[PDB]
Amino acid sequence: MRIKGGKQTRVRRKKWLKQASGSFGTRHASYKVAKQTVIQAAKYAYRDRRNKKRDFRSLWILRLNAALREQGMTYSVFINLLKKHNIEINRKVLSELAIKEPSKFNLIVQKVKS
Amino acid sequence: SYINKPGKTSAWRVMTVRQQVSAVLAYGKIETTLKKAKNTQKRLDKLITLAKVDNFNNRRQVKKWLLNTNLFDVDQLMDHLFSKVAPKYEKTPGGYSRVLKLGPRRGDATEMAILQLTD
Amino acid sequence: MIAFAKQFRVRISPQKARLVCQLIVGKKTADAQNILSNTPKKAATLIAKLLNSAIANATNNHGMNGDALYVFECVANQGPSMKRTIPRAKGSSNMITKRSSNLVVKLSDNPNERQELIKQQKALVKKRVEGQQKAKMAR
Amino acid sequence: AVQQRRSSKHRRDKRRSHDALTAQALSVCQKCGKKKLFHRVCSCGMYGDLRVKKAY
RNA sequence: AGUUACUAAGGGCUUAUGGUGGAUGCCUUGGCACUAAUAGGCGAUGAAGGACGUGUUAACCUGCGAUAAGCUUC
RNA sequence: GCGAAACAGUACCGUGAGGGAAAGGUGAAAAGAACCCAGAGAUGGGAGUGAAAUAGAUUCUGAAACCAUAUGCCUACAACGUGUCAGAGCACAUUAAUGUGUGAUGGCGUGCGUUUUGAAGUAUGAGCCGGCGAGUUAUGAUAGCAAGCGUUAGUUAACCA
RNA sequence: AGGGGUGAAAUUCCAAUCGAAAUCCGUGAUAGCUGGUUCUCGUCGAAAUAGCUUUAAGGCUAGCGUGAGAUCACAAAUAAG
RNA sequence: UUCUCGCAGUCAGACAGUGGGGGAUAAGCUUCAUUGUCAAGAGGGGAAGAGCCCAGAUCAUUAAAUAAGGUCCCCAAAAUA
RNA sequence: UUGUGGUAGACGAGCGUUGUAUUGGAGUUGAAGUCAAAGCGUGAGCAUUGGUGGAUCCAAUACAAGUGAGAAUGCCGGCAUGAGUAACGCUUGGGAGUGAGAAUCUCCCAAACCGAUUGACUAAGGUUUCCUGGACCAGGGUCGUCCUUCCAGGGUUAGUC
Repeated sequence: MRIKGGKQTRVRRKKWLKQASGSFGTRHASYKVAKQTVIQAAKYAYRDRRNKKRDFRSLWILRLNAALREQGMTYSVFINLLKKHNIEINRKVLSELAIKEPSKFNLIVQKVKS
Repeated sequence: SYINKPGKTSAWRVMTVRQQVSAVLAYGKIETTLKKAKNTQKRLDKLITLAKVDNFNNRRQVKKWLLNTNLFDVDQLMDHLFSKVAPKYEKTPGGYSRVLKLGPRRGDATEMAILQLTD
Repeated sequence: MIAFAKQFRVRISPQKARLVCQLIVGKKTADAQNILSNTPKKAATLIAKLLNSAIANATNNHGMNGDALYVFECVANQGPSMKRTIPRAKGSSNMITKRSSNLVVKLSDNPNERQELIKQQKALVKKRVEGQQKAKMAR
Repeated sequence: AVQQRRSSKHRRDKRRSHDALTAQALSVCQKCGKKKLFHRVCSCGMYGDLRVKKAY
C-alpha cells in the first residue's frame, strides 16, 4: 500500500510560495527562504500595526502644536483649555485635519477664549 | 622551474629569422605572424644593403646568414641574388620590402601579415 | 515576421556566444555579415551559416522582403551538456562539463510584433475574464 | 584562501558587465565589394585599393 | 548659480515567450503475496551448467547440436 | 516493486575471494516528415501524410531549480538580514473591487531549525531545487469511553461446515 | 595467511592503507552520548528543588503541572484579631 | 493549594535585592535561604541591553486616561519664581 | 463573569490525500495533471477562470494508512556559483597541393634534441592497438580535413626457429 504525497507537497509549497513576491532578486525563488521572509514580514507588519497608532497621535501633536505655538500657546495650554471648561471630543487627528479645513482653526481659537 | 618546455628564446627567434629571410629570398613572399616580420625587416634590409657591392669579403660576411633549401642551394640563392636582385633595388634608399596585415589565423587568431617585395 | 531557424545545441558555451550575438543583434543583414566575417570567433562561423539559412528561409518560404528585415532578438538557451572525468593528483578523479547551447534566431521585418504579442496576451486575458463573468449568467 | 559565501545572480552579472566587448572597426573597399576593417588587406587580391596578391 | 528632463554601463521589480530536467498526473507483457490440484529430483546409456558451432539472415537474444534456428511415428 | 519491465548479476571495480549500474510509454495506422530552399552534410525552414507534427523519432504531458528576453517603472551622494507601515509620480484596467504593477522619499526594523541558563552570533548544520525520508505490527496486560449480556452469566481455545 | 605468516627488529611488511588485511554472516552488535523525526485549531499549563544511586551527561521516587470524578465548606487561601 | 486515577515534565539554572559564608563584605566567582524576573512572556523607560524600573499583549482602530519615565534639537513631549 | 504570554507537557475538537464499499454526476461538446490571474476561508483547505492537456475523475459516508516534509555534516537526481580563473601534464618554421574550411591533412624543405640514446632483433605483457578504402555524432586537455577514433574490406602460413 504505497502512498505517494508528491502532488500534495508540490501544491502545498506552491500555495506557500504564492504569498511571496516582489522580493530582491532570487529571494522570491527558494521555498525555504521565502517561508522565512513571509513569516518575518508578517511579524513586522503586526508590529507596525501595533505601533502606528502609537506614533500617529504624537505626529498629530507635532502638527497641531506647530500651529498652536505659531499663535503663542503650547499644546499643553490647548489640552488644559479643553480639560477644564467646554470639554470636547474632537480628536487630535480631526483637530489636526481642521488645518486642512480653511477658515476653521480661527473658529476654534476664538471659541476657546475664556 | 623544473623540467618543462625549453622556451622560444632570442636565439630561436634569430634562427627563425635566418630561415625566413632565406625563404623570402627563395620566393619573394612570406605569410606569417606580423611581429616576426617586424623584427626581421631590419636584418633583411641590411642583407639587401650588403648585397649591392658583391665583394668577396661581403660574400664571406653574408655566407653566415643563409641556409640550405630544395628550390636552390646557398650558393645558388647567393648567385641569383647577386646577379639580378642586387641592381634591382640600387636606386631606392631603403623600404625594399612591405609588410601588409592579413586576417587573423584560424588557430590562435594570431594577426597574420605578408612580407613582399617588388620594384 | 519571425522566420526562425534552429540548430539544436551544437557544442558552444552560452557565456561566449551571448555577448557577441547581443553585440550583433538589432541590425540589418548585410552589415551583420560584414562584421561577422571580420570577427575572429568560432561563434562567428557558427552564426554565419545560421544567418544565411534564416535569410534564405525568410525570402523563399516566408516571402519576406528581406530589405526591411533585421535581427529581432538573441535567444541563446541552455542546451544539454556532457559530463566527463579527468585524472587528478594523489590518485583522484574530477568531473568536467562540456557545455553546449541551443541555437535559434528570430528576424523581424517590422518595428513591431513586440506589441502584437501584447495584443495576443490581451485577447487571451479578455477571453479569460469572459469565461469568468459569463459563469455569473447562470442564475 | 578560499571563497566563503556564494555570490548572487545580479552581483555576478554586475561583475561580468566588464566582460562585454566593444564595437570593431570597419572600412570601405571600393573596387572589391567588401567592408574590410581598417589597415587590413582585401580578399579580392589587394590591400586597401592597391593590388598585391591573388584574389583569395 | 538653483528643479528635473536625458541619462544605465548594468541591475532590480512586475508580466509573459522560449530553452534544459523529467518532476507531477495516467497506464503496464515487470516484480511481490497468495488461493486451489499436481509433484517433490537429475545423472556414468556421461547430468544441469558453461565454451564452441549451426541461419539466403552481419550482430545479439533464442532454438538446436556437425543429422545442427531442426527430423520421424502417432 | 526481485539488483534487474529495459538482452541484469549485464555494464563496471578491486588481481581476487567479493561488491555491484541507470533507463518504459510517437502515433490510430510510420500513416517516419514525400516535394522545394539555404547549407558539403548534419540542421533548419516552408510542403505533405496525418484530426492534430502543443504527436517529428530529445516523438503521452513537460513542474521545480537554472538560462536568457523584452512591455512598463525605478536605480550611478550611496551606510538597509534588503523588508514593513506609508507614499509622489508613472502605465494600466481585475475573480470591478477604497484595483493592479512600481516606487523619489519618511518612520520602523541585527535570519530558520539546533542544543544550552541562553545566540543576529566570531557555537553547529543548511547552496538551492524535485521526489523520497524516520512512532507500525503480532501477542498479552492495564487505564478511559461505548456496547452486549448481566447475577453462574459472558465467552469459547482448538476443530469442523 | 592473519588471538597468523614475515620481520639485521622499527610494533617492519603482508596489494599506495595493519597493536594486527580484506571479504560474507551472526548483526539491524551496542551507543546513559550526537544529530533528526513530515496536517489545523481550542483550553489549561510547571521545574531546574530534595532524597537515593558503581552515582553526578544518566536512571528511580517525591514536589510540581495537566486531564476525569468526588469532596464542594469543617478544606484551602486574602484581609482583621 | 484535598484524595484517587491517566499522562507527564525538570534537577547543568542564571540574574537583580536582602541576610550571609567562602573567597578579600576582590571577582559578571562559588555556596546558601528569602523576595521578584527570564527561562516557559512580549512591550515602554533604561544610548542601544533576559533577568533593573513601569508593567502581563484575543485580534482591528489614523480613539481616550495614563504608569515608569521624559519635555533645546536630533525625537512627539512647559513654563514661572 | 473570567477571559483568549507560553516551552516542556496535558487535554479537546477538526481538515487534506489514496484505496475498498455502497447511493450520484461529469467527461473528444475535454477528465486529471501542469503552469498563470487582480477569490473564499480562524487554518488544516476550498475554489473560479484562461489556455497546455488528451482520457480520467470529483462530490457525500465509514473502514485501513509505504498518510500529511524545514533542515537529520539527511538518499538520489538537476542546477548554478566560483569562472572564462589555473592549466592544456618532458618541443619549430617555410613552400606546394588538397580540403568548403589549413599552425594542426598530405608531400617537400629546412632548423633544433638524444645518440651506450630519442637506435635496432626480440621476450613478458597488451591481444589486434596491425594494413588498406571511406568517414570523423562519442574522446583527443583547443585543433581536426586527422588520431592507436568509427564502418567496410584484408592480414600473422614452419621436419629443421
